[PDB]
Amino acid sequence: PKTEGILHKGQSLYEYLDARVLTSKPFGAAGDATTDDTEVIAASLNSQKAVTISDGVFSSSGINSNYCNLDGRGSGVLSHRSSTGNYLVFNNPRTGRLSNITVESNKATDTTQGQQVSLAGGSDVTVSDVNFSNVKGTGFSLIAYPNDAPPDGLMIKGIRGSYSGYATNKAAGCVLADSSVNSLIDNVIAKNYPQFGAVELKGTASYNIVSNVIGADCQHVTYNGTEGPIAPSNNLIKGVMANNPKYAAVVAGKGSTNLISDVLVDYSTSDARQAHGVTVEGSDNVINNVLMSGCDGTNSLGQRQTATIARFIGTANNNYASVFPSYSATGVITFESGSTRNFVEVKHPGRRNDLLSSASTIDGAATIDGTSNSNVVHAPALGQYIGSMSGRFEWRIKSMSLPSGVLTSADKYRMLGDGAVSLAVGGGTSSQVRLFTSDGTSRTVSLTNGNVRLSTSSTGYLQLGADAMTPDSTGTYALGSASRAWSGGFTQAAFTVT
Amino acid sequence: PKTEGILHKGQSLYEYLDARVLTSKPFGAAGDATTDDTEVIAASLNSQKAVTISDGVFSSSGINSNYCNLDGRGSGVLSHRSSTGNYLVFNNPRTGRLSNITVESNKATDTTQGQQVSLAGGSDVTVSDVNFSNVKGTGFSLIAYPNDAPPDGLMIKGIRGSYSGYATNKAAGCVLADSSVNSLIDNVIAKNYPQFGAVELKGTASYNIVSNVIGADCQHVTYNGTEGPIAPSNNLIKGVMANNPKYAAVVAGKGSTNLISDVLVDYSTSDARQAHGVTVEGSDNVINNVLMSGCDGTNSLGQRQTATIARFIGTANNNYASVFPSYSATGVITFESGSTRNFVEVKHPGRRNDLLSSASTIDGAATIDGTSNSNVVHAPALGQYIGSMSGRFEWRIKSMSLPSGVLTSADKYRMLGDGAVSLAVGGGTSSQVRLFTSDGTSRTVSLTNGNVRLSTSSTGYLQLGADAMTPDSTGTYALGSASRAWSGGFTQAAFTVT
Amino acid sequence: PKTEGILHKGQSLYEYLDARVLTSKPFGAAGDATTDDTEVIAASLNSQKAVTISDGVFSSSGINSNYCNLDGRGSGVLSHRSSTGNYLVFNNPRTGRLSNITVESNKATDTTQGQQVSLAGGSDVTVSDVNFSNVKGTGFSLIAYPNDAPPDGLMIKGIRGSYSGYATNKAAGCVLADSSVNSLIDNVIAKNYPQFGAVELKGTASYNIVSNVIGADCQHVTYNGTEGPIAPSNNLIKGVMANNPKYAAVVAGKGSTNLISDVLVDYSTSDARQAHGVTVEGSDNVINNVLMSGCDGTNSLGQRQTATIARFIGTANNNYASVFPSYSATGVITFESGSTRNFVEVKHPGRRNDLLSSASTIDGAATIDGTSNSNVVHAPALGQYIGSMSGRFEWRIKSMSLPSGVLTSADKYRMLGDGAVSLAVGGGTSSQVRLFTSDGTSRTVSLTNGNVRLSTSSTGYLQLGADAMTPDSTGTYALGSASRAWSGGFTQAAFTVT
Ligand SMILES: [Br-]
Ligand SMILES: [Br-]
Ligand SMILES: [Br-]
Ligand SMILES: [Br-]
Ligand SMILES: [Br-]
Ligand SMILES: [Br-]
Ligand SMILES: [Br-]
Ligand SMILES: [Br-]
Ligand SMILES: [Br-]
Ligand SMILES: [Br-]
Ligand SMILES: [Br-]
Ligand SMILES: [Br-]
Repeated sequence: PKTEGILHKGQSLYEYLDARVLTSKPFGAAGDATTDDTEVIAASLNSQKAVTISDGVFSSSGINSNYCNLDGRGSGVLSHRSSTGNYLVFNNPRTGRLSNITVESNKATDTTQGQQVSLAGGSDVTVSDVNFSNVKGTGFSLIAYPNDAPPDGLMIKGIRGSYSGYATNKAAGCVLADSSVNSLIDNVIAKNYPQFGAVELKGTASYNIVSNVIGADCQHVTYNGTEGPIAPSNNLIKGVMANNPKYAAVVAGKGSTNLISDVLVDYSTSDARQAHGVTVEGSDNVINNVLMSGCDGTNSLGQRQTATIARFIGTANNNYASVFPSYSATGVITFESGSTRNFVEVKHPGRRNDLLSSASTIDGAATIDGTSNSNVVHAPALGQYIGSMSGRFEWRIKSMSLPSGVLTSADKYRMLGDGAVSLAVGGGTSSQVRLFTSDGTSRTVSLTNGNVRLSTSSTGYLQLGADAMTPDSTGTYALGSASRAWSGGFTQAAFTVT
Repeated sequence: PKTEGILHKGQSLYEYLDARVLTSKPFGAAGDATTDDTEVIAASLNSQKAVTISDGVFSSSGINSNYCNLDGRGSGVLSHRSSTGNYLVFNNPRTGRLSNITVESNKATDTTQGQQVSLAGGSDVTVSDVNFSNVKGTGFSLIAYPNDAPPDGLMIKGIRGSYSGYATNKAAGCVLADSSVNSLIDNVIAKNYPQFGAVELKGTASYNIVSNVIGADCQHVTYNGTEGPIAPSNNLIKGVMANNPKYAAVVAGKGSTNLISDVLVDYSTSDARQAHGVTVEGSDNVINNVLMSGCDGTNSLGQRQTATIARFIGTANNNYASVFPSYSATGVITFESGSTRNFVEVKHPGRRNDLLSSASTIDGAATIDGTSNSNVVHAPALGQYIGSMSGRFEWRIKSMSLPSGVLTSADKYRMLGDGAVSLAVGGGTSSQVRLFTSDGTSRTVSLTNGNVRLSTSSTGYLQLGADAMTPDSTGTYALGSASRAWSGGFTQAAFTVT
Repeated sequence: PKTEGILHKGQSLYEYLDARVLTSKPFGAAGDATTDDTEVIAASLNSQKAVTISDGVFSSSGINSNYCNLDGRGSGVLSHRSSTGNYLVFNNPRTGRLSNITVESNKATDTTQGQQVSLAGGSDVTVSDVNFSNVKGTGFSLIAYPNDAPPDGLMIKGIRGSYSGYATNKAAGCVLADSSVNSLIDNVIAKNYPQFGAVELKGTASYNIVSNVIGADCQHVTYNGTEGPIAPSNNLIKGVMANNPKYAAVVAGKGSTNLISDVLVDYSTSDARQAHGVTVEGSDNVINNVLMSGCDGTNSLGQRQTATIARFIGTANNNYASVFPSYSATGVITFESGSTRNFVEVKHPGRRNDLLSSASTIDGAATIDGTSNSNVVHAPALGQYIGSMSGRFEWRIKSMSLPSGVLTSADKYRMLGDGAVSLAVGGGTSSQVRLFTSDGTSRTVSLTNGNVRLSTSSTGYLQLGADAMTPDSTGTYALGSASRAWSGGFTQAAFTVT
């Protein structure tokens, strides 16, 4: 007997088995890692049904589909049967789901080009809990790009990728969202990827959120790149863990108004020669809470390793960074010569007591020039404020008006209030204001042994005692000169000639 | 032959199939977008088994159940057959799962009332990877509310919503958690929703986390509201992407002790007439890292557009905001007349060089009054500190005690230490302290041409030279007056009469 | 007729059913909560196929497996049949998925030891949407540990746990990652757990991300512990919701360079006697945005309750914390006496106007000593800066050199620039510099009634009028003394002897 000739609940048993019951794999697929399953799999993927490909290793060549709804139940492995070229390509899927499956490459060489999964255009596709294995050569594990509309509303979550054949600057990465909008990329763990790291945003990518990204032994962990006039802008990148990258945790790129937040990077076992926290080339980006450690001046191979927690590249401008250089290597900030209006808050200085004691702590210090183009560095724990983009520091107790034409650009420090305003200095055993100039000349108004003293020279003073004003030494200091004489004066008893 | 008359593994094949085997849709369901599938689907959802509704479009009217365990395998669509009213209503589910499915509405008009999915009470329900389509009128895509115990332990994640028929203030949103506790809302992408935006927390909602929310062209992206005396409090809202909202990225509401963190908002393509970053009406809230851009004084239609990155509404008090007004429009902060004790840190000033040069930068500046009720604004990159809630600025190098009965409210600036304490001013070519008053009177203690000068008038001075104290001009300045004469003095040689 | 004698598409119907057709539970499993299903379930889990255990309660004793691929479809409950010992133990799974299922304990006593689910070694295992029920005694709901290699690449997400039999310090928790690397723990809701709370990282745990954790009525919510010489380090912990813990929201532990961010804690209904925000014992950790409320000096039972938003334990050093003590209890920061170089920014002071008015606000205040080991506390809204690790506060308008051998350690306040540098004080009715010392002696340089006055005693002064310098009173003050006389002087008219 055959199923076509049997009834179940009054209907064809064949049809029930073929169309209604859920199966572990498509009928006719072997899943034995050797039989060519391409045709059966391609047919299933091009249907409008949910496809299950599980409980086996399915050898299959390149496949194009207009539909993406595939689940591996955590046991399906799609193993690329070809040693070159792209594997799975989804063309402009309108909604879709690719989930709970492993995609394995079998590239011929370490320079073989090919993407593992491509969303060639797409809207509202969710790729979730996918493991990319045996990743090699040039290309990406998961890439979304315009075809020709921007990818929109993607959710890429729970992605693992494992790369091999690392080389500096090699053109590969784990996840690439090229020019996507309104998309989420969350919970990614990428190992040993080169130039484009764990997550790359590219081109006109905007209004995406990238979150919870771990990159281990990658060149960069997150990377913002472009081949066009506009770079990734208006993206949120939050929660980046950089386990021993080779160059930087985060490359913020040439774009603008990105918010990057909570970046932890360790270099303790890395072969990096030029270790970076975050770099930025564009404008008006926020880089909040970069915690970097494990840079002691030497890398894992005994080579010199420089440290830079934040680098402002080229004309980078109007950016903000808050940083924690929790390491002993000298380098902390690099302001390239053309960079302007960047503000860095060193929220904890590590073991440093002064960010200016070494000229190498802040490379590019000449760009801190007190003009409207100034870069600025603060280290509040050290009470250290270096530069102001207003050309001054000013405090006021309350909103108030100032008298016209009194304060000038010379008034670089302003302590303002209404009513009585007193600046109190002291609390100890002696208290003073020291006025001084670049030539080393110094003069004080001091409270010394309980009297005011006013400096008359490098060593001399007038002392305002309770009963008399006196010079520091006798018979040497005059009141007036022949060229600058008093009009006169008033004394109850004539001055005593000593 | 029939399956009742065939054996499989020790029982009839009929019973094996009927009792054990999983299917793509319930028996009797058409999934053809036209047949009324309400009866079969209602029966399934009212069972205690895990229900699968996939590979079709299932036309169905309103359904109620006390059980919620439904999976659509990414291919099932529940298509509301009625033109009005609520669709799916789950009454007090004790645990539940709604996953991998699309819920489509089919409302008669753009003002038709109806919720798509209601959790009318519930505990430990997970709603994940659900797409809400053709959303219109008033109501919500997904709403949880007390029935009448608080919803508790919900996990709502991976939600898409697409609204049409936007109108200002229309009473609709994507996800609403009314009075829930201990719940997670994560990874939401909502398009074109009106008043209640992508995620609303409402009423006594507390102890929830809302994370990774993208709202595109919504009126507001996240919204905290209430129809009672108590508003959402003690919630964490983190990672908000506001792609061109029409009024505000985040409405923090009238509640208290919410922590809102990492908010990116762009207005570059918005028709908003009044663009806002975050608004807050309540107390003791924290609003961290609001990055706002795309406001140059006009909207997408060429109409005037105001900007306000943080707005403190009504009696809003004791709030904190850290903000990045990366835009050229003049408005930045609004303190409404009853607002008190709000502290704003402008972490990067955009292109501004002075927060006080435009009277528009801080609207409500009179509320910065230096009292215990003062609002306060700092812009550290500009070295600019506006207001203090203590009525003073005070520094100390270490913990110390001060002598009783010395400092008073006049001492609005205090630079304190033990032992020797010196305030050094200068490092250039001239250095001074300028004392001045509101009437324009200015007097200096300066280091000028290498000597101390003490101002005796607007233009006059005493010069403390190394060998003599001299007046600025000869024969015009006296030592003593008829009514205030010295007691006497001591001079080695009698004064010379010139 | 048996299915072995029937054909479906040219293959045995028996084999097609048994191998390819999915079922709700393993053949032979009762799922009736009473029948011992151990044998059948153990066999299934030890196969290399994806296992489905759903639509029932499956009574089962302890099981060991080398494979982990199990899905409960939201309706399966694994109910531990034994009253002691471990339940499910997965031994070094290489990849794995445990999902959509409930695991229930049935321990004999409130001190019975046992783990619910153990990953005894493991790589690339994902545990998702699991509910742990009836959790009791000592041990954990989900534990991962080395066997013998660190767990690597775990994804633990969407976890609920409910503990019963809470007691202070009892050795139990929800999720424990012991010595894992490169792992993600996201979206956890844990109720009533004791010592180890919702999520513990332990031992050499490094390069993990923990996010979106809700703990209700737990002793601690997140906990970093160790039984060895090295403690959890280089981890990111972000988004912690502490709904009324009994001791602390976050225990940061003895390790280093962890970044903890966005912690919301409420004590309003807690019986805690000692309420804490975050504690830390190690070094170079960052604790960002701790918002704490609900501490008024008493607990929920009316007993005394202390408050500490940040506690620096033992030799804790070089840590940073930004905090919001939004409560009325007096305690805010505790620096234990051996703690050094910790910097706290109180970003909003709540209702406090002065962090020093109560000695209880900063416990351990002697550790703010102005040395290179100093702790430091800032409260910017109050304009209050307490301590500096450099021993000074210094501002400069731009990068510049200083001539050496001019400024010394006494110059504890430095206001620097090039060219003309003026410190302007005033804007009101009178303006002054008050120099003062610890004995209460005070002297001023003031602008008073439009003239400079220089104090000569507690009450006396010299007044620099436009036409004459005069003493405050007549016939009492001398110019010079017998031992300190002028050289001479120059006057156009002889001084008038009155
Ligand atoms: Br680039
Ligand atoms: Br270096
Ligand atoms: Br180091
Ligand atoms: Br140093
Ligand atoms: Br004032
Ligand atoms: Br049989
Ligand atoms: Br409201
Ligand atoms: Br603009
Ligand atoms: Br001192
Ligand atoms: Br000057
Ligand atoms: Br410990
Ligand atoms: Br200058």
